[PDB]
Amino acid sequence: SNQALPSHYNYPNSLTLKNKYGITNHKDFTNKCAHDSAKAAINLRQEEPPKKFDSSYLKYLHKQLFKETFEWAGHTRDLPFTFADGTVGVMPEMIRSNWRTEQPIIFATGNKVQDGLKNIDKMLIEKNNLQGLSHKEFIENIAEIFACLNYTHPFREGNGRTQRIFCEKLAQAAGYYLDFSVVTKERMSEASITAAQDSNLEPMKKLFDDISNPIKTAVLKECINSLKNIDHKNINDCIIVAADKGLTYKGIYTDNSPDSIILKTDNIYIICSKNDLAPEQLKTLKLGDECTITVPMKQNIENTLIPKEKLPPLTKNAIIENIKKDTLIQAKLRQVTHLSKLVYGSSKILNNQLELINTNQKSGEQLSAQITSSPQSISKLAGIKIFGMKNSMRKKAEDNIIKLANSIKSYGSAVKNVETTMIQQHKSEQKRLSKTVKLPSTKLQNILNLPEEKSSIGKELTDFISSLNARLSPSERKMILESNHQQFAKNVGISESQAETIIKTAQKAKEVYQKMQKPAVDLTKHLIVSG
Repeated sequence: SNQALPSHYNYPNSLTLKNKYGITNHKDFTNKCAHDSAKAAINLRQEEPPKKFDSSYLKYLHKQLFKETFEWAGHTRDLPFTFADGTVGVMPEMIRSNWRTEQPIIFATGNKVQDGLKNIDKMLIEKNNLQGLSHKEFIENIAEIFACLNYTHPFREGNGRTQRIFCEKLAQAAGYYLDFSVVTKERMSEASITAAQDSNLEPMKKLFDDISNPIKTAVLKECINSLKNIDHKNINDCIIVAADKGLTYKGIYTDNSPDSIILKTDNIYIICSKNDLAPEQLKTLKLGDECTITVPMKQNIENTLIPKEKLPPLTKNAIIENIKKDTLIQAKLRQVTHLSKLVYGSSKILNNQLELINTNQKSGEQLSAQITSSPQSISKLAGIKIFGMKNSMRKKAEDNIIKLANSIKSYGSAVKNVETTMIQQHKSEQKRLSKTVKLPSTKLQNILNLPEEKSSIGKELTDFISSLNARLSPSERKMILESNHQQFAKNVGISESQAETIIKTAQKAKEVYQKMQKPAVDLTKHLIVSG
């Protein structure tokens, strides 16, 4: 039946679009089409941008992409197009269903396509191809243009890639560089769906901000490449965005990128640079927990090679756990539990009481006394006393009560001493961490960077190395020597790129300090130990 139908855009009873190649299998046709499309896109990106951006340039892009593929390459879907085969194709109505909601998503219909294009051109005329405009104006306008192009769906197929190239060249003209590879399939689809359904352009605006701002682009690209899965899901099937400075994000720490952390909020993942968090937070953060992170306007605001850590003061329950870890307390505890088993019949009987001493309640000789005078108060003493009988267990327990009390007193004294020493060590670590290392001066940095190489600057270098030795722990300095960037970043609480920067500058400082010095005036060695 001679007529104009959408079905004529495909081969009969087939998803394969009519093409010049002649291939009918959909798999082979898709593979060939994408293979040629990649080359066409590369060559198009080589070309210089046009003076004006309009519908005609988009048609040129589409034609150059699909010239070898589609007899209708370069022709809008709304315009009825005759095939050389004699058929006539039209696409007045286009719909797609978000699978999440199974709700209709309607593209432009009929001549509305043209209107959109016309409308677009008007904005691309008055707004001077989005040149000379602020960052925010450019983001808003390009988001509107891309969303209107997506809604228009001017070409039966291929409008996604042509839109990508058109926007890339337009931004290039505006001075920005766009990267869509850092855009997950889920994120792009969700932004497009919001725009098409609720006319929410804010997700699209954020997306274009992220792919136009190089720092956010680097953050997202780093996370995408390093991590191949998020929340047990493929990286593509996740909506991931970068954190914007000065805001707050309350989410769930789910994945640890080498230089970033990821927070989940309602299935949307936020990438927070480790370098935008204080070391105390990162040490405190534990994977799986709920967290609240605020993004600073500027890290290294006090430019420092190694940042400070404000060590939180010790918790009471943390004190209890630490003293439980201590091995002297463990030895005293095992002796006490042995005596408790002998006297009462089960160690656990006295455990509650032990816990009291841990919390500085009923502590010291309060329990010991209670053991000697009123052992029955805690529990029945080991053994039985029938008709006033004294079993062997009864005699043994009555003999061991005093040793139990003495062990308890020793345990309390040990707990007190251990707590005091623990507090002192924690304060010493706090003093070490409150130290800071200043960024090497520009001249010192230039010296350190130069490979060939060969006293005021020397004095600055010695001060820098002294700050290093003070701030760093011996273990961390060993990590410096062995170039253990991963564990160094773990210990000091920094991004691994920052950790590598620190390690390299420190190694250069050490070598330069060595080479500057040649003190052979005398070398005191082999001190006299015996006569």
